[PDB]
Formats: sequence, structure tokens, C-alpha cells
Amino acid sequence: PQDLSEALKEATKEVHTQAENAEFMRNFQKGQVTRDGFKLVMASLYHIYVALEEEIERNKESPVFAPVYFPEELHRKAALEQDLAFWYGPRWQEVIPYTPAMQRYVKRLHEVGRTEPELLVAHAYTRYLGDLSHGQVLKKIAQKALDLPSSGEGLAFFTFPNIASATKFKQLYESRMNSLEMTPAVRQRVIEEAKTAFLLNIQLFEELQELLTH
Ligand code: HEM
Repeated sequence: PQDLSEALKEATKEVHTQAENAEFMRNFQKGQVTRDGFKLVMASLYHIYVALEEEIERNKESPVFAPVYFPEELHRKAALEQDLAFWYGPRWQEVIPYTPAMQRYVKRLHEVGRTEPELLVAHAYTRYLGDLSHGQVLKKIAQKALDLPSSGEGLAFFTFPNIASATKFKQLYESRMNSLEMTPAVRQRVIEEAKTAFLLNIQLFEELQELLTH
């Protein structure tokens, strides 16, 4: 449709259905996942979110992004720091992995935040709305599999405490995305950047898959 929110959904249906077939994501999705694979996923998210939130901060007051700036409701860095401290220990920052696929993703986020700010919404959409939608099933799959102890940590990332209702926040976020002012060309590039975002994720999984199995 003409609403950016609906245009994004429709345009990424293909790459999303594709992602549901990426081995690593297939296995996780079907209950196949280990502590080592999970840790890798979490490390990935950490690096991705640090770069994403760094660029959102740089462009928070710009009209190309301000409407979708929800620091309190969406920030994920702090939750990932908590989780990684549990998964990798007190010196997690010194030992977490930083792979080519992770760097590739981070590189585009910075390129976008510094030279093509008008496209940052596409990356925020792909990450936030997605993680917000995959949250429940994933944390549940994690619990029922990882056989965690009873320390109450490691899964903070899957809970957005500052969002009372995910479905209601989704409406609000879509509405803010649709309030953004953009020319037909920018709008087109935003859609294409979203596809690029999915691809970065899909190829990140293909790497985590290659890495896990040796
Ligand atoms: C591994 C398999 C995956 C499954 C089973 C899955 C499942 C879902 C589900 C059930 C929704 C439906 C939301 C609705 O009710 O409309 C959704 C939304 C979404 N997913 Fe995934 N997903 C997967 C992978 C991905 C990946 C790799 C990304 C990108 C990191 C992603 C990004 C999104 C986004 C952006 C939405 C928002 C849709 C909207 O515009 O409303 N998903 N996903």
C-alpha cells in the first residue's frame, strides 16, 4: 500500500520467508540450538545494536528519523550488556567474538547513519519490529532448551520493559514511520534498504552456522 509501514511489510515478505529457511534460523526456530550457538547470537546482537543505537543518537533530532526515536521504549544495549555478562562472564567485553558478518552489518549501519540518514528508519524497522515480534517465541525456545540455572539472567534482551503492549506499540511505531516526510525516491530507497537489512541478517546467520559446526 501507500502507507510506508504496509509497503515495507509487503516488499520484505520475500526475504522474510527466505530467512525462515536459513539453516541456522531453521534449527533455532525448530528447537535446535545450543549454549554456544546462542551465545554467538547474543554477541551478534550486541555489536549490531551498539552501532544502530550509536547512529540513532547521532540522528535523533533530524526530521528523517525523529518521529521514530523511542530511546526508553526500544534501547537494547543495556539489556545485552546484562545478558552477555551472564553468558560470557564479568570480562565479556574482552572475550566476545566480532566476526566478518557482524562487521559487515555494523559497517552498513554506520554508512547509513553518517551518509544516508534518511534510510536509518529501514534498519530500525527491521531490527526493532522484528525482535519485538520474535521475542516471546524465542525466549521461550531459549528457556526450554538451554536448561538455564536459577540466577534469573541471560534473556533480558527478549523483554522490552518500557513497552506495556507490543501490539499497541507496533501501531504507534508504524504510525510514526508513516508520519515521516519523504519523496517517492527516498521512500523507494528505504524499501530497498530494508531488503538489504534482511540480507545482512541472513548472511550473518549463514556465518554463525558455518562457525558452530566444525
Ligand atoms: C527465523 C524465522 C523467523 C520467523 C519464524 C519469524 C516470524 C515472524 C512473525 C510470526 C512475524 C509476524 C508479525 C505479524 O503478526 O504480522 C514477524 C514479523 C517481522 N519479522 Fe520475522 N521471523 C523470522 C525471521 C526474521 C528475520 C531474519 C528478520 C530480520 C532480522 C525478521 C524481521 C521481521 C520484521 C521486520 C517483522 C515486522 C513485520 C511488520 O512489518 O509488521 N524476521 N516475523
